[PDB]
Amino acid sequence: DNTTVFTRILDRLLDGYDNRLRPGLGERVTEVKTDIFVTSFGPVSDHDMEYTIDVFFRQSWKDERLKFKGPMTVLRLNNLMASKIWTPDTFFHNGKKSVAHNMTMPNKLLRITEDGTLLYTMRLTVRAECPMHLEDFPMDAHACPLKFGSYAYTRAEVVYEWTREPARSVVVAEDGSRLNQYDLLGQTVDSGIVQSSTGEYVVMTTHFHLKRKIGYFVIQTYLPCIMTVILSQVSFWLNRESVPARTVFGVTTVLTMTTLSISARNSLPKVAYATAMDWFIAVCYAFVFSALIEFATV
Amino acid sequence: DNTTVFTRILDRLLDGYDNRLRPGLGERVTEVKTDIFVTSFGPVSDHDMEYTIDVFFRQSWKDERLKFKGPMTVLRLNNLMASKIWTPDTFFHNGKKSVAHNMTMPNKLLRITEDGTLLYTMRLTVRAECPMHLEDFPMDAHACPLKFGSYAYTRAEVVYEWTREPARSVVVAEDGSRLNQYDLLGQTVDSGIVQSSTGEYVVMTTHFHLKRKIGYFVIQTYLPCIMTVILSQVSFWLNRESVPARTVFGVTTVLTMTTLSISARNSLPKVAYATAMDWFIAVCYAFVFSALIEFATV
Amino acid sequence: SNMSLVKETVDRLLKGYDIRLRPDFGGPPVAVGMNIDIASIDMVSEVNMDYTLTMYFQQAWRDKRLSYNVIPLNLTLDNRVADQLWVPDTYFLNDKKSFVHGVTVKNRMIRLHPDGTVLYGLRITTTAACMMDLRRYPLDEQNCTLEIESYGYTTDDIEFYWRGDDNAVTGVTKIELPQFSIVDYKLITKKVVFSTGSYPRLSLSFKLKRNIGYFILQTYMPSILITILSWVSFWINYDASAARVALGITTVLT
Amino acid sequence: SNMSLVKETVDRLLKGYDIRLRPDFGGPPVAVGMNIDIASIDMVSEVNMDYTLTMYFQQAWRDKRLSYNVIPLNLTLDNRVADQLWVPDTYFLNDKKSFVHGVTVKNRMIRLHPDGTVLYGLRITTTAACMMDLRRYPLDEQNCTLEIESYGYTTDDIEFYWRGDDNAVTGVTKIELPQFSIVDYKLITKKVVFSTGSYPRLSLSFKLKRNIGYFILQTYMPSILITILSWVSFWINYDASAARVALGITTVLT
Amino acid sequence: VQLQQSGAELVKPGASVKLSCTASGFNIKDTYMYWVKQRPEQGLEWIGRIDPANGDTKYDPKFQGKATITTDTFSNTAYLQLSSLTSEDTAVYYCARKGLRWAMDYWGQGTSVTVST
Amino acid sequence: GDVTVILNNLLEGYDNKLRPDIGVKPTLIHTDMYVNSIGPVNAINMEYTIDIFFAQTWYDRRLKFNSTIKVLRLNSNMVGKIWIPDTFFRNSKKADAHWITTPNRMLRIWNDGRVLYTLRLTIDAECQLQLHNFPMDEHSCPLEFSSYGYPREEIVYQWKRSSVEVGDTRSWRLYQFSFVGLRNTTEVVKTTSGDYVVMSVYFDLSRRMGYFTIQTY
Amino acid sequence: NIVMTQSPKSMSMSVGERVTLSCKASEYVGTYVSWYQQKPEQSPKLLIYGASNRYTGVPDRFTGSGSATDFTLTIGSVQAEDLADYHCGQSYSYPTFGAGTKLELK
Ligand SMILES: *[C@@H]1O[C@H](CO)[C@@H](O[C@@H]2O[C@H](CO)[C@@H](O[C@@H]3O[C@H](CO[C@H]4O[C@H](CO[C@H]5O[C@H](CO)[C@@H](O)[C@H](O)[C@@H]5O[C@H]5O[C@H](CO)[C@@H](O)[C@H](O)[C@@H]5O)[C@@H](O)[C@H](O[C@H]5O[C@H](CO)[C@@H](O)[C@H](O)[C@@H]5O)[C@@H]4O)[C@@H](O)[C@H](O[C@H]4O[C@H](CO)[C@@H](O)[C@H](O)[C@@H]4O[C@H]4O[C@H](CO)[C@@H](O)[C@H](O)[C@@H]4O[C@H]4O[C@H](CO)[C@@H](O)[C@H](O)[C@@H]4O)[C@@H]3O)[C@H](O)[C@H]2NC(C)=O)[C@H](O)[C@H]1NC(C)=O
Ligand SMILES: CCCCCCCCCCCCCCCCCCCC(=O)O[C@H](COC(=O)CCCCCCCCCCCCCC)COP(=O)(O)OCCN
Ligand SMILES: CCCCCCCCCCCCCCCCCCCC(=O)O[C@H](COC(=O)CCCCCCCCCCCCCC)COP(=O)(O)OCCN
Ligand SMILES: CCCCCCCCCCCCCCCCCCCC(=O)O[C@H](COC(=O)CCCCCCCCCCCCCC)COP(=O)(O)OCCN
Ligand SMILES: *[C@@H]1O[C@H](CO)[C@@H](O[C@@H]2O[C@H](CO)[C@@H](O[C@@H]3O[C@H](CO)[C@@H](O)[C@H](O)[C@@H]3O)[C@H](O)[C@H]2NC(C)=O)[C@H](O)[C@H]1NC(C)=O
Ligand SMILES: *[C@@H]1O[C@H](CO)[C@@H](O[C@@H]2O[C@H](CO)[C@@H](O[C@@H]3O[C@H](CO)[C@@H](O)[C@H](O)[C@@H]3O)[C@H](O)[C@H]2NC(C)=O)[C@H](O)[C@H]1NC(C)=O
Ligand SMILES: *[C@@H]1O[C@H](CO)[C@@H](O[C@@H]2O[C@H](CO)[C@@H](O)[C@H](O)[C@H]2NC(C)=O)[C@H](O)[C@H]1NC(C)=O
Ligand SMILES: *[C@@H]1O[C@H](CO)[C@@H](O)[C@H](O)[C@H]1NC(C)=O
Ligand SMILES: *[C@@H]1O[C@H](CO)[C@@H](O)[C@H](O)[C@H]1NC(C)=O
Repeated sequence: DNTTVFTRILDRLLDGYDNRLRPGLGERVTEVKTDIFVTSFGPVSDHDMEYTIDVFFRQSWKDERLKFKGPMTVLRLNNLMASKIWTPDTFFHNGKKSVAHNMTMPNKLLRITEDGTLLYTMRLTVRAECPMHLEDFPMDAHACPLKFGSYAYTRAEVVYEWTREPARSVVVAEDGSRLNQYDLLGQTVDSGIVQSSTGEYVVMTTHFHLKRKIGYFVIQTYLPCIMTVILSQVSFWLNRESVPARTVFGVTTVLTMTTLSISARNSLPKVAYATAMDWFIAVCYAFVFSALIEFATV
Repeated sequence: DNTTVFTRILDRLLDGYDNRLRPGLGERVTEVKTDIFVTSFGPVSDHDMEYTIDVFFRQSWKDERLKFKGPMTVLRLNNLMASKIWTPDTFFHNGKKSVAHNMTMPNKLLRITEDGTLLYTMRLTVRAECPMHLEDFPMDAHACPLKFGSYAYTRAEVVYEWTREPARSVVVAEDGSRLNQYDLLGQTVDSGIVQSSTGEYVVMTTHFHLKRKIGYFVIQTYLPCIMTVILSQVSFWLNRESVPARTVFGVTTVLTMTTLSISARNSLPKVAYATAMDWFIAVCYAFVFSALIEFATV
Repeated sequence: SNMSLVKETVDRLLKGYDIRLRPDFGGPPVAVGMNIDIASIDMVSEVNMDYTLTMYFQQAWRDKRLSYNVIPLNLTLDNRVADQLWVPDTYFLNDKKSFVHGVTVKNRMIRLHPDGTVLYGLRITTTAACMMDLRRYPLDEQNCTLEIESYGYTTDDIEFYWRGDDNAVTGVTKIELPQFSIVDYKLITKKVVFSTGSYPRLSLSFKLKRNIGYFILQTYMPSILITILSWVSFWINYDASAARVALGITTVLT
Repeated sequence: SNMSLVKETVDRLLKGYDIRLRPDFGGPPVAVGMNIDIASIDMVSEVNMDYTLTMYFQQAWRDKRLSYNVIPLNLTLDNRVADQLWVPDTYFLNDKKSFVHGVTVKNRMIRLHPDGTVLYGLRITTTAACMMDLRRYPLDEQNCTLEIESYGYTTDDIEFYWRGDDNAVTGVTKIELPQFSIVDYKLITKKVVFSTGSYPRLSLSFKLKRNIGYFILQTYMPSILITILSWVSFWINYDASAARVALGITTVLT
Repeated sequence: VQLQQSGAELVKPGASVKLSCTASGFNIKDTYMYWVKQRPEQGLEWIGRIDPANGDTKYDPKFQGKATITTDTFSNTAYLQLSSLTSEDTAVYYCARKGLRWAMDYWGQGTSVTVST
Repeated sequence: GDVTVILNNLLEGYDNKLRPDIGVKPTLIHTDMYVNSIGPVNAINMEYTIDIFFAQTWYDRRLKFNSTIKVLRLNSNMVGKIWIPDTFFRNSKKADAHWITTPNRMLRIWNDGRVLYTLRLTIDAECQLQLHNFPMDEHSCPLEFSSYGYPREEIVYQWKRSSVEVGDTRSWRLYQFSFVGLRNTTEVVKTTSGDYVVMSVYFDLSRRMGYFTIQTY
Repeated sequence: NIVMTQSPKSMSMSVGERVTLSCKASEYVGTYVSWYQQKPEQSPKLLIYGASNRYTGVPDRFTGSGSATDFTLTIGSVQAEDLADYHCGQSYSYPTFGAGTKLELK
């Protein structure tokens, strides 16, 4: 009948517990040792300048008010005990719409070690913001950040730290790559301190370096542009007696280049500078227009 | 103090009530009398093979634990009282995503007659499934079902029935029709017994007979196809010494047939068989191509 | 009365019941048997690399604390008593958006047995992730799974196993997809290892072979006939400069 | 002090209060007066056959149980007390998707008066469905309505009426729609009869008239110019067979 | 807060020396425990670390197999054992715990081992 | 320790349905902001997204304690137990707070009853753009908020001197426009319920030419 | 393996003048570079944990300056007891120290 003794242990733990007070409120600064396991790097939405990422967000602090002494060493408790104790309020500084999964039960975990060391993991789907400088489109490379810190707890109260060597904290699964357009190169973590109007907060940062794949843009813009230019230069080998043929060549090539420019500019966000593909399409337009002008002069 | 005596009645009514046990748990079989009042038959989506409907789902059983004698015969109580008694767990066997409107309060109704008879009405939008066979498109007719039974209560525990004559149970409002493209002919109800991995349940089926309207597809596909065939046949009456004109006629009529065939296929779901409109488009494409080949022979 | 007897039995069972502790909290792992009755596979999207399936997900374990020996019938309680029992923390690893259907009530079933066995069914609609290799599209055979893993409990606290091991997943031969066609399905049982332990896992895997009728209808025949039309430019006399050019240009832009 | 007096008054009002019973549970029906302040009519879709409107829906009834006389001011309680009072079960018949805005709190007001009058306001965003008759598109006038009915309580338990009967709905003249123009609006009070009883109903019926400038500039002018470009082919001599065919054929395709 | 290492060792070439580092003022289960060597008038060099809560030990690639790091939770001590040693590793061995930003805030005192005959 | 005693004494005999000074004088609320990013200004829907850190501070003589600690710093576990003003944004089509991982809220109760309440918001505000001079058009369209149920006689808002403070203005999703400035404003509007104090923040956006220059001209 | 090239090898400077030390990392190390001061016949003492964060008990004349790869330790008014080695060690990966700079007085 271990159920009764373990119930008594749990009720002694929660007897006289205040979850509005962080562990070590008077004489200590709480130390939250975080960690991340990226189960799948979601598709980088280029239109919204966002990206999705599915993580196992792990945290672990030391609560001295949750020491016990029983037959077991680690209490692998249910996720509903995590709501009766104090848990840090980590928020993502750039997350847009994050969801915590509730299928079939809350995807959470809580292991109370016998010496008070807690462990609390969640399964999240963070939709963060990745500001992009599309000046080398489609040969660009980005560094999508993921900044998370504490809310309501300044640096004098809750300090964050990686749980392993900072190079080995953020781990990405091997098969976890939902990227069809980009190519994940590597992660890069860092820890800093941001000032504010309310206080000084600790901010942990993680950049995922990407590298766009040019195959699709080649196939659907650069080949049609080059082929249109060739089809336009075909109009020079026709004899000078066939005027309508060369006129059709010129006009249809100019129309094709116009529609190609339009369809090529639609894929990108409505950006207010010129990309590399834009320069290529402009030069091809100039070539076809010059071919038409040369025919007119002839 | 009339509110006081009615509060006393309602308190005596739920004194010792267990809302986890159906009425007559081991001594009888519960008899839920069902009724449906379709307020609006929603738009039938052809791509998803689904259809929306908006009903007033009425149910009524007899609970002997809710007998009361007081100044009133029926108690037209709130919708929150229905969360403290037992209510059957009816679900739609072929529903995709149904909602139970709660604007502004939860849209529900509970009337406790003095002899224990309950009446429990909900307002809910059901997005049900309706597999369609589109071999006669766009001259097809469907029978979209609406099956509903109990969850977790087999045939030995909960049996369903229609409250009025089975023909006069599923009523449809007069102005209740949001069918843009189809045309509702009539309903047809039936009762049956299905077998799952858990037990043997009672399933109440309702079919809605729909008949597609051909007006839109005529003007969008059949008129242009015929007009292209006629334009392709005009090419004959031209003289045999005007090659550019007839060649332009042919190549343009063909290109137009190709575009028309693509757009026309764009409307329907991606089925792997050939509908009727596709056969018409194929014969028209044949005629056009034959006229081009007759000019080539000439 | 029988009703009062059952109410007393249930009140006795749920009294002194600790939901925080799984069955056999200090002993061997509990065995949770899974069943799936696939209702439908709705849409297989190549642009989102996902697929939506509706299933009747049922689990069955043995809780000794919910054991009664007074009444001989298999109790079926309201679906709201499941918030007061212990249910395994099962989650789908590769799902993106899922929900238990909640009309007219939350679609779940709780069903005790006089020996402690608990049956627990849900009606779920998971939009799982299906990463596709389209190098043969549309002549391709896809293979994407549904990984069923326990979140909190390691393999020394819970044991997943298919119930029947071949008749666990039913309703697959009735699935009619508009484009694909289920060729084969397999049930696997593994023990994945994460940095926090080794958790059990079941996998349900389909093999969808895409139908080629729609593409032969929509994209192959127009290109073929456009090439045939282009070939007409050879039967025209080589003196016509506009006609032949019209042919080649129309064909090229189409 | 004044705060202690108010606290004692409210604790007296909410103590011994039954939410399951409407005011005057045995006697005459309660009279619920409706006000509406339309913030905006967002989007009117001809494809979904619905329109979206944001309003400040407000109702006012008289609960003789929430009557006090020790203080003369109108109490404005926190919107969390509306879960402990009785509020009428008003629902919109032709809505599809609705939600009370909930930032930074649930956007509702609950304000008591010393004579029992309760004032209950909400901020709703309803996607009401209105079927449109497009037989005169785009020279057509649509009539999109919003129907307000009591669900649980029949007409011998509740009575709906507009407060003022012509000033009950405000903010219509300020609504600017990108495509339509509100010609007028009518307020109707009637009763409907279902199989379960006769229920009160109000109706707010707008009469949207569609603008024509965009359509002229977008799709009537190009038609006229294409027909004129077809006519120009009459000035070309009949000897040029490759120019008139070209022109006419292109115009047909356009 | 206060790390007490062992004393100096005078070991013959070809033997095994086991140096101890007793931590007083904290529990070793909370932090890591690094072992550092420093030859005379040269830079510091990392040997390996140990996580006393689990026992996961990482070593420098050039110290793998020669050294092993164990712990003792009862006495709050970290042990470094040099399996097979030549006459070249006559350095000073330090014991340190990781600090706030993964630095080594508290160092030991150094057990200067000496290999000769 | 003793902070538990303080928190228990503050919530003994506390009614979170009555604003501080319910029958004495209006409650003065000082509002501050911190604009993270001004989202995309899509002209089709006449809306624009903004993400802020809304901060409200007022005085509550009932949350007044006397101990050595000067300020009580608390998470969102005690927000639903004290009185909180019902500030809503009058021109927001859809807006919502953040809940991952824990509700993004903050509560700081000083020694003299001064309360600070901060939360994170993402507002899809509405503004009817006068689309003349397109694409050579400039807009300045607002973000308005006020109490919902409390009229001017009960809740009065008031900007601070350094209330609104934009962020970096570089990693924002303002593609076609460009932030040039802002200004705060306070007025009083009339409603069927009463007179309300409506605060506004005007953001000045200037459409930068580019995409249209190369897309149509 | 991340290597830290510390420069210069040994500098000699008089009292009261500003001095600067450089530590260039091979790979990326975000701000996990620490500066230790080892006096002769003593154990190294942590000066700057992370880049630019003085440790408790360090005079305000020591300042760090961080980057991705290049790091700097600047001493201001240099006193007479600051004659010691100054090692720089990253911690972004498994810790690797620099060679150290023998500061001298002349
Ligand atoms: C028609 O029907 C609709 C469906 O029924 C209905 O919508 C529902 O409305 C209700 C009420 O408005 C919602 O319930 C509230 O939700 C608030 C926050 O909502 C956000 O989060 C939910 C999801 O909720 C989970 O996540 C939050 C945040 O982590 C948790 O706080 C919740 O407890 C809950 O956590 C469980 O689930 C998680 C998975 O999601 C698990 O991970 C977790 O482990 C738990 O298992 C979202 O769904 C919301 O989105 C929807 O709503 C927004 C509203 O704007 C929409 O915009 C949006 O589009 C969605 O529709 C939203 O994101 C909760 O804060 C709230 O609970 C507090 O308030 C009540 C009432 O005051 C308290 O009784 C309660 O105790 C809570 O207060 C405690 O906690 C707060 C924390 O802030 C403290 O400040 C407070 O002091 C108090 O602490 C005290 O108690 C604690 C224990 O409770 C204790 O620990 C403390 O120590 C202290 O003692 C309430 O749950 C519900 O979510 C809606 N559902 C849906 C589907 O929309 C709609 O209104 C109906 N319409 C009409 C007209 O009637
Ligand atoms: C009129 C409209 C016509 C529309 C349709 C026309 C279609 C043309 C069909 C004819 C046959 C074309 C043959 C193309 C073969 C397939 C192309 C696949 C491209 C591809 O995936 O390769 C990428 C490489 O891009 C690269 O590395 C590209 C680098 C340079 C691009 C090619 C430069 C062409 C210059 C030609 C000069 C001629 C001018 C003189 C007249 C992949 O890359 P990944 O990143 O995905 O992975 C690999 C790491 N690279
Ligand atoms: C590494 C390359 C980088 C270049 C990037 C951009 C270049 C784009 C255009 C380049 C096209 C190639 C031009 C080669 C032509 C050389 C042969 C010309 C033969 C020639 O001398 O006769 C001229 C024929 O006119 C002509 O040949 C007609 C020329 C037309 C003028 C240019 C039109 C530009 C189009 C601008 C609008 C489009 C902008 C796109 C947004 C008229 O000379 P003559 O009468 O003196 O004859 C007496 C001379 N023996
Ligand atoms: C390519 C360029 C052309 C595109 C541009 C414009 C096209 C030309 C249009 C200009 C003038 C055409 C005038 C036609 C009038 C419009 C037709 C309205 C269709 C319609 O609503 O009728 C449906 C019924 O049609 C039916 O029942 C259909 C059955 C038969 C369809 C007609 C085909 C007959 C074949 C012609 C023989 C030619 C022989 C040549 C050798 C309604 O349907 P409902 O269900 O709503 O209500 C009725 C129950 N049906
Ligand atoms: C995520 O999943 C969990 C578990 O499935 C959901 O927790 C459940 O939440 C409901 C509503 O908050 C709880 O019902 C409540 O029970 C109390 C009695 O304690 C009653 O007074 C309330 O009126 C209400 O009926 C239910 O007990 C709870 N279940 C468990 C096991 O904790 C949670 O709601 C889900 N969240 C979302 C956003 O779906
Ligand atoms: C679809 O794709 C999945 C994913 O690869 C396939 O699952 C694989 O199925 C095979 C045969 O059922 C498994 O092989 C087994 O390996 C174990 C390893 O010990 C061995 O004991 C068995 O005797 C057998 O050889 C394989 O492990 C499994 N892959 C994974 C990752 O679990 C599946 O077969 C494919 N087909 C269908 C129709 O879904
Ligand atoms: C924000 O609002 C405050 C208060 O209305 C403005 O502060 C005033 O600024 C003017 C001119 O700068 C001074 O003359 C007043 O003395 C200030 N009043 C207070 C109470 O500080 C402030 O200018 C506004 N910020 C803007 C418009 O950007
Ligand atoms: C309870 O269920 C089991 C298995 O489903 C069955 O063998 C048994 O007969 C059932 N009990 C009764 C009383 O039918
Ligand atoms: C309460 O509201 C009524 C509504 O007209 C108003 O006449 C009265 O003055 C209000 N009470 C006070 C104290 O102003």
